[PDB]
Amino acid sequence: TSAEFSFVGESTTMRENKCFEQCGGWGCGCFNVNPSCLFVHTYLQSVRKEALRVFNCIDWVHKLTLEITDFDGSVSTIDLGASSSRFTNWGSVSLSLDAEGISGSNSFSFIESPGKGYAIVDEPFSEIPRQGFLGEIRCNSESSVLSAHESCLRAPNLISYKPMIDQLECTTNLIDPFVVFERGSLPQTRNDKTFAASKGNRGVQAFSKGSVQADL
Amino acid sequence: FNCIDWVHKLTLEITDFDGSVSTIDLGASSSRFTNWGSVSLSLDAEGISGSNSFSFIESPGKGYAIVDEPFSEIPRQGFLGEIRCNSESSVLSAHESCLRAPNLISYK
Amino acid sequence: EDPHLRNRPGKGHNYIDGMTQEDATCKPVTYAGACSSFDVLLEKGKFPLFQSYAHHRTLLEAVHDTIIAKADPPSCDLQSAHGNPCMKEKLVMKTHCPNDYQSAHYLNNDGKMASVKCPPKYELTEDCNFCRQMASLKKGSYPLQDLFCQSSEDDGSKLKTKMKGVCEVGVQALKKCDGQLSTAHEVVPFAVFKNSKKVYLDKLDLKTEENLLPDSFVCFEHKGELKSFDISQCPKIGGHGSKKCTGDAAFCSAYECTAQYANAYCSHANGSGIVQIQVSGVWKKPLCVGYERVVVKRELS
Amino acid sequence: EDPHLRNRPGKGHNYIDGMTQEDATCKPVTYAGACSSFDVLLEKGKFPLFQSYAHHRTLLEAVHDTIIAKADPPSCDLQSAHGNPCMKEKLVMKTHCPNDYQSAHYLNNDGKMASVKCPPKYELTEDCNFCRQMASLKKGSYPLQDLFCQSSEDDGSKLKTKMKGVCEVGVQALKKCDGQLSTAHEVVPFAVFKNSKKVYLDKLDLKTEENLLPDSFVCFEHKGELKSFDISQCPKIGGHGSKKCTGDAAFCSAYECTAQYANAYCSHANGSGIVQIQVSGVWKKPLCVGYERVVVKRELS
Repeated sequence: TSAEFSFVGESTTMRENKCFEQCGGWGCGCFNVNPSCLFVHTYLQSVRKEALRVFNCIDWVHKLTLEITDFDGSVSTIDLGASSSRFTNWGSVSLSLDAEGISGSNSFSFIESPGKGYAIVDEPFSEIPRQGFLGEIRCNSESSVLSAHESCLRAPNLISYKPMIDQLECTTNLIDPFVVFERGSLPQTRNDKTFAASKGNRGVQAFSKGSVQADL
Repeated sequence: FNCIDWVHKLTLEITDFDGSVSTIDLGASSSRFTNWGSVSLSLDAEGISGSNSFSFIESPGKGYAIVDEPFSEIPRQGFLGEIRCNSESSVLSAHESCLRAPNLISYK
Repeated sequence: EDPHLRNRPGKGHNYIDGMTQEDATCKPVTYAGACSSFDVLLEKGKFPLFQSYAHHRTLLEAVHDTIIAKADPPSCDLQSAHGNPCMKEKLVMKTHCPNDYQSAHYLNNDGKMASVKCPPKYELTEDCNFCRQMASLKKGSYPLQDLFCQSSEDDGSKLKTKMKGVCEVGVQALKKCDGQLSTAHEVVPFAVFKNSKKVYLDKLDLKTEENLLPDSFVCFEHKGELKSFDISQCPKIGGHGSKKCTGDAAFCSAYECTAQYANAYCSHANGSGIVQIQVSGVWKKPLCVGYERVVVKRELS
Repeated sequence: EDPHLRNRPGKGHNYIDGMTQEDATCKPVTYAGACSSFDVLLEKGKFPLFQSYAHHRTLLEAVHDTIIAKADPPSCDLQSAHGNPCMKEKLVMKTHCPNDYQSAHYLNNDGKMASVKCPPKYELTEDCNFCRQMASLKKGSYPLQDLFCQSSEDDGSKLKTKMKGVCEVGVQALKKCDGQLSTAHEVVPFAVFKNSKKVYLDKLDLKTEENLLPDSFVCFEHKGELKSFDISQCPKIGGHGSKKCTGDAAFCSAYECTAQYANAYCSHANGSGIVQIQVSGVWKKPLCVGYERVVVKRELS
């Protein structure tokens, strides 16, 4: 950022500085016959006020929300899954037998929406971003999406430019996550289980059938 | 230039509430800026794939053209796209910054 | 590429009406003189916008050229009565003025101009919001905004602040507030037209449109280098004049050139001419477009 | 290797009317003495053409050889306003004249020598366009071009500028233009034939044809340190010659060598001969080809 845009001000936002060349002469302004330059300073700006956290699930842990009651009367609520451990007033607790698990969840990505419900996408998790794919502009926190932090990772040459002598149109082709969020909104018919939101603790769960066979 | 995908653009002339008539366009899943806010496209089930094997030529003033050959990346002797540049001055005024293949000028 | 940052077109007066104390060294404003209201405008690291656009006019020159009006009073004294209109627009601004300065001018809201005044011997502070007690004290004013003046008469009084989701920015009471309102000092663009209010901006599209105007050529006097010389003494195409003048194709295309038979060399200033603006999708011509750091109240909830 | 930069094959006069002050030591030009009108042609980084080809006549030597005529007046004044031949041509010149110089000469359109000078005691500027005051002035003039003349009588008085795509170059008005013409100050090679105008060229081809002319042999006297000697007094096989000379095989192949019974040493001056340029695909021998920085106007539609 040279003296062409140094007076704008510093801001932690994923911005970029371009440079083009149009024409010169007296038809548009310029004493030299050489074509004039065209400096472009385009920065991202989240027009919405909501954010989404796209994550995945490599394994389904059979969590058992247990409300352990102490001897004195201190009622506490905890949870145990597969082979986890917590802290209680009388000591601790762990899970032994857990013969209830479902494998094959790497080809599905989940979307968390604070306030509203969740969703499911019938595609594997996105690792590397690229143009024309779900998961281009990404960040690391809520402020990186709402306030657009410069620490977020993105692909280079992602902003198009269509200059028109004295006009400028810098637009992109970012996939709207609310379209897929509203298309694949939970609940959805997947194989033979029901996917929905959780209660108490934030996260994704699943509704299965049968009995409870475990050892505490 | 070339075209890797055909975006179904819809040139929309949005009329504001006060009377400010503006003309914009929307394609696939794009967004613009209006006086009352913005606008985007949702459903777009109209697209054609398979355009990488065709190159386009733009001519300021006259019409366009089409070539039945994939896009030229690396230049070489005896192929369309040898001497290339980066701007209009690189072609009209012949700028040094243009890329070309070595030993391209014969001598007798 | 022309180092003509000291040559001022038109007349070259930078002293303002209200603090006429440094008029002995800034009249006319040329390559000579150490005017405190022009030296900081070219220092590296202060106002780079004026460094990019320096071949036009300033706010003071716009006031002297009957372009930007003055409020009532134009220089509100800080040590007089108990209440003055030039304070609510000053406390909301957050600037950085160097030491050894008495006055500090800025842009008001009614489109005119209102500055402050401190009786001797009072100097400014690190922010300039209040003048405390005591090199020597400069008998001038410090530019609080990074703007530049220009000759224009375009009317535009039917426009207001074009900022969405902003409660009360600066001193303008726009929309009401019902939730969480911010107060962080952020830069906001603005452009005041002729006989209008302090119209803010959101999207700026600057351009360069030069034109053969008498206030767009710079030159320096030659003698046995940069010297002061008035451009009004240049003859026209077959007209008349006092002395002589010469230049290149731009200066000689409109004026008379005598080659070595002159005392100066008029040269066309780079970027000087007509600088228009694009607001609300309509190309307009502002007067003193610039930036400012005021209190911006944005509705987050 | 650079040839004998002091020997001049021909006249050797480097003085113009109005500034005849260095005629005591610059008449002719040999190893002894110095002249300000010739030492500038050997400065590195300015005039490399004369450094490449130094065995040919310059401009003043071509004028004194009854080849290039002189304008009227031959020495223009820098104070006589409104009424001088050098004006429209001098205005479209962009050169660089060193300090401590008073006179300046160049090639005009008519193929003559139109020199300009200022009255005492005035000097020139850095660009060699204006005239300032002042340490001591030189006894000669500074050539504003890098051209060299020869001796030929080839026909070509009906040929003009053969440049393609150029409206008005320098001062000549070839084709009429009314649109947007280019204003770039570029260098264009020029050439002048026998009784012709300044013919500009877009491209040219050089060559070298060595011969056995008497001027292509130098003479260094033995004394027992080498001093110049008149080579015309060398003994010719079957012709004339009083003072015996000596040298290598090139000198003894046409003359007579006696070594100890001689008076000077002869050697073949490499880099001489007849040099002809290819003008419009035809090899011609002009009388003043070089380079200059003028105004070139090209059609841009």
